[PDB]
Amino acid sequence: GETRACGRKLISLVMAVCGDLCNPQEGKDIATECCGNQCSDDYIRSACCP
Repeated sequence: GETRACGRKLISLVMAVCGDLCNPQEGKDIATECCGNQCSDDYIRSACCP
């Protein structure tokens, strides 16, 4: 079935918070804590516009 979704989940959940407005620049790290541990709107800022 579906595979893992974390780095994608970081840009996925923000795609609804940023709406392709900010930028998921280098998402191979911030998603290291949101894959299933720490997350938050503030964390999104550094994932969409750090």
